[PDB]
Amino acid sequence: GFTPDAPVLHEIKNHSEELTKAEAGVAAFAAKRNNRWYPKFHIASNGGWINDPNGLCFYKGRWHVFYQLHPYGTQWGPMHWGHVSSADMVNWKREPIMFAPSLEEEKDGVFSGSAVIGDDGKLKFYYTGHRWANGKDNTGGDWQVQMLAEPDNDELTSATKRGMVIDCPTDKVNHHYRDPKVWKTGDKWYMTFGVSSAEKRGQMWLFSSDDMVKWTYEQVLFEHPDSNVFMLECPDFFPIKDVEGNEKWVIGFSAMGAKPSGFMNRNVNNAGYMIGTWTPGEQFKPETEFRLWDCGHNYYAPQSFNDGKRQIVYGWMSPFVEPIPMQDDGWCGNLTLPREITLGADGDLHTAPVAEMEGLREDTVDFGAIDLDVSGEKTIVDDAEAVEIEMTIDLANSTAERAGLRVHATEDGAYTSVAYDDQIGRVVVDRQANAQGDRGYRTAPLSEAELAAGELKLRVYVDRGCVEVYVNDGRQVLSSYSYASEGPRAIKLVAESGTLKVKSLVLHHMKSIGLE
Repeated sequence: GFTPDAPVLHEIKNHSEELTKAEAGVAAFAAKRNNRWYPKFHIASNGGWINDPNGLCFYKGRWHVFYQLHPYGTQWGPMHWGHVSSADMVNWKREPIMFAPSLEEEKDGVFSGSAVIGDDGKLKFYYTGHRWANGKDNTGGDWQVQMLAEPDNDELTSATKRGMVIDCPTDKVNHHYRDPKVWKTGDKWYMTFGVSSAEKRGQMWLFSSDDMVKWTYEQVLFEHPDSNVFMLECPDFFPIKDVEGNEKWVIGFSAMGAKPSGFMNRNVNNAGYMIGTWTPGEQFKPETEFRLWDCGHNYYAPQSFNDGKRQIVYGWMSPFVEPIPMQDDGWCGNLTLPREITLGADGDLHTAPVAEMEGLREDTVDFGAIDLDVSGEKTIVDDAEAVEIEMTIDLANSTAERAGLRVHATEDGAYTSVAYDDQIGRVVVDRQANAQGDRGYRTAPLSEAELAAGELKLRVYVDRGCVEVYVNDGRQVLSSYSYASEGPRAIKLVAESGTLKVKSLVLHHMKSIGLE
């Protein structure tokens, strides 16, 4: 039917020729690139647009990060896989572009995919081949199958495509049929990817295999209960120990179509997870509500992987709202920092930065305890191009209705605010004073216990064109693009309508990761 016994290889172009063309476009963009907002310590392409993180792994002693790539423009376009690698997750290297469309089943795009280490210790790539249903533009809908590829060498500089391993029963689905993940449980290998059902319902399908090559359809692992959610992009599924040492399973997905409600689901599409249980042979049983991975303005398509001990997740900082000013600068988009997924006593995932991220610190500047005994502001540094701020707010002895940092504070009065908000009991990333971009604000919830702790920890990363705000050791995270203006970029401590007691504020200048 739609599960061939051997990979289906249909070569239509010369892959080395198609890769050469892609290297040209990216380099032509990198030569004219404007670095006003280009990240110092985030992964972006040297030229052109990127989105979903792909093929994440730790393999043969190196960290690997692939990503959806359009080598020929700063908007979304003919999809490729870019590639960067590192030995310590601090100093990164540029690699050859990994994938360009060269097979029939992928002629219109090499879509997102994953990497997993098989039983022989050798890596395998699983990715989606994209065709237009009416081979011209989006108007006809998508036509997507699942593909297999194997690396030519331990360094992952190139891979050999083996072809389609899972076809698409087009009459039984609503076009969308993409983004695989493969893993082993017990004696069986499994694959899931996102499907729009014939009734336009977002689903995660489940396949099984004995040999990772020939697959057999099992069932629908999960269907989103919201009829507005028509598709589940970049699905995730992994086991994790709760604080009792009992195994739970986390399901994650990038949901398309949910309507906003209050503070929730405000981005065009929203990524998140639920925690629950799974016994192979049954569906996933959720035990929590849907919770966002990241509460900020620009986060989507997260992919996680396992390094043997830790589950690590990257997100794409997705710009879904016009205007997108960085698209005038020869590039578009970067990833988050990698985050370690943990589950402890509060029943929820934390996603603090991986321990390796401390290697980004060039120095440490201790500003000590700061008190603002009256409403006002205090400048911490006159110019901060790429810094990390660790600060601890005394909630119990502060009266300020809103208190935190203003970063990217330029001489035109523009800034991004990162503050606790007592009228809503949340941490807020507010871009209303941004001189460019779509502005707005995003919020991260705080539990009743967190609000009653009398103390709030913020770990704020400031890069040239974005911010990442870790709340209470990663219990919540907000990542948003911050389009700073020209001139010095101050950072200020700001207390609004009351007092602010900061127990500790410490600054680290960030090293370059070597990709700019």
